[PDB]
Amino acid sequence: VAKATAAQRQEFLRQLNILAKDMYQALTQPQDLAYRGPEIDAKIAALEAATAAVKA
Amino acid sequence: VAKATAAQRQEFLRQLNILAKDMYQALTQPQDLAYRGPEIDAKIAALEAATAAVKA
Amino acid sequence: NTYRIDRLNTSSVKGRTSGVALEPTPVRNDKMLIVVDTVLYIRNPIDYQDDWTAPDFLTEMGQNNGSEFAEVFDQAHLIQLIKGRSWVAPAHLKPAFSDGIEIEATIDSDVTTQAGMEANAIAINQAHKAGIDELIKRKVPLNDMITLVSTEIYSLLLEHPKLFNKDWGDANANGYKERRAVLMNGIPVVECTEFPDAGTHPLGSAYTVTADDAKCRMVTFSKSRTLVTVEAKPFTSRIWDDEQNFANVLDCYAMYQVGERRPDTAAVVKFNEA
Amino acid sequence: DFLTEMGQNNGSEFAEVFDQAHLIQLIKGRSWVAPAHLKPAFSDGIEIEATIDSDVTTQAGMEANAIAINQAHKAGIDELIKRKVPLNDMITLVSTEIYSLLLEHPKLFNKDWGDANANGYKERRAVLMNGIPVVECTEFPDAGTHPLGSAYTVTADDAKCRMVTFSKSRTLVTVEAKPFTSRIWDDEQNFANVLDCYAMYQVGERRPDTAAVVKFNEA
Amino acid sequence: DYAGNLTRPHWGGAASDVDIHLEVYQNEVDTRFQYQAMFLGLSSQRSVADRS
Repeated sequence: VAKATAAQRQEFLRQLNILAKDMYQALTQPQDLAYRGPEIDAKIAALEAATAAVKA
Repeated sequence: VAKATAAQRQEFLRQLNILAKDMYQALTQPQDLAYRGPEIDAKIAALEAATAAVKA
Repeated sequence: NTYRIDRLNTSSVKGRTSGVALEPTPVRNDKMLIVVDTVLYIRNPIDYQDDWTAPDFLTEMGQNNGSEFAEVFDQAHLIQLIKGRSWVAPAHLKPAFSDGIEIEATIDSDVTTQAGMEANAIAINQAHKAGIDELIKRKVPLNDMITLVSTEIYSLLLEHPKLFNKDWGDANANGYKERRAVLMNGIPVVECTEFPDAGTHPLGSAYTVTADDAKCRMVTFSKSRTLVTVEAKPFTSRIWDDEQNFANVLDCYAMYQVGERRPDTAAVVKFNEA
Repeated sequence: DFLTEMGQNNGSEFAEVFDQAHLIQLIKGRSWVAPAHLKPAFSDGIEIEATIDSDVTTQAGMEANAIAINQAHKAGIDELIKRKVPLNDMITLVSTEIYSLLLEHPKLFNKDWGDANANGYKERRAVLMNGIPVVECTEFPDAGTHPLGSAYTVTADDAKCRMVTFSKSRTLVTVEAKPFTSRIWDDEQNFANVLDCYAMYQVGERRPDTAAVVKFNEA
Repeated sequence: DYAGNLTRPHWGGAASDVDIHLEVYQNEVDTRFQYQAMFLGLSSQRSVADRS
């Protein structure tokens, strides 16, 4: 987590913030997840990649 | 992210928001990553588990 | 791109007897936030063809644009109300915030052309009553409540043997059969002609009405603590010359977003045919 | 700080506990058996079983449910009258679902059978049912446990009862050793502020034979 | 349209799309709907108080 490069850390921060705000908007202030859920499901891959990069 | 249970969408939002705030306030308003880094590295396992549960 | 409202949970009552400690209990809390993301627009160019066509056709277009924007406003509010019937409250604040409310009723639609046309009104009244029962179980005050009904539901309701009858107490409640249903189950009703069809809505991709959401033709919600509208750009109109395309263009754009505070204060009825 | 909201929550929860305690006491006393050496003067508890088809859609089913509720209440009242109980201080408590199912009565909420209950069907509001006032309460217990003691734990059968017809002066007594008081105190040693609210009381059922309890056995 | 790269003020990140917008908060807390006890005139009150 600390041996990662600056770019990897910044990418992790970006994905974390994006999905935090997006999923939070999905949960509170009800947005129908049958049409928002697919949209957030697309952004899960970027978070998975960033987390995998920072884990190594 | 729409077929998962409510208790699964939560505890995913929770980890996303926690690691979005923590590493944001680590990278900005700088904190020594040699000591805060291992701290955040411990919180990544829960985030990975929550993301894996949601993706299924 | 954000308007925030906080939320708070309740406590729990315990019991000690003579010398046992008092186990502390946490109280949970969280926030809610609505964000504005989409701007509506109407663009209307005229290719300098007003020089030949004497009529302006510019004061009627403004009225048409105002009417369409009001239509979309009301339809977006109704869509938000009916799409929140499946919202599940988080467990960490569950005892105070309940889930959404959906009540199912079977309507024969136009397939009934007999005394069975009175069976639809009874079912409609029963569904509304069940929604009110849920609301009262949630201890929600009913002073500010309101009911909205589609035109067809209004008409089907009008043929009710027990609700438009002066025997059952029509001293000031539903005093005429001539299309003036006013209050039933104790709260006012308003015939709304803006319930969404099965298609999509311009306000976003999270607004498109499903097949099931089109069946929902009745809502029941508090006028003061159910819906919140968040404004970024008020509805503005503009006309500006376009030299390069050699035309005059009339614009009308508005930017807002509707969110539900206390989604557990709305009762939505789905009429799943027969 | 949101301490005022916490205080409001605490007061409301204590009120709910109070009401649930009394209701649980009545529901459990529905099956009271008078002592053998007091049988001629004290009768056993009153339990009336009814059947309601809650998932019915036809009008005749709704009429049947309302008539079943009214007939069960009338049977409870009549069997109370058999025991010579005075009737001038009696109240009835019906849950939200029973209150709703009751409103479809064909002989109660209309002016052809006299005044009273006027606008009952158009306002969802009943007043008197068999000569006694009717009050809708939302705090009938579910099948959980009550904080007032393990003796108040509600069974599945107890949770089925949804109508009580008792007396305001000769059926329940509520002894009381400390009123609901609240305080907030600063904890010097534990480095925190603590909000407290506590009340000591107990509800006892005196003359459990003056109440009628109706258990609706679904369908 | 003609600008897929823009200057969004309160959108952080390397290629925007971070939504670091401020949150407008007006001191509003939704807690629950209150209840009041009614079993006051529906029971008999005896106060053992400070004796037994």
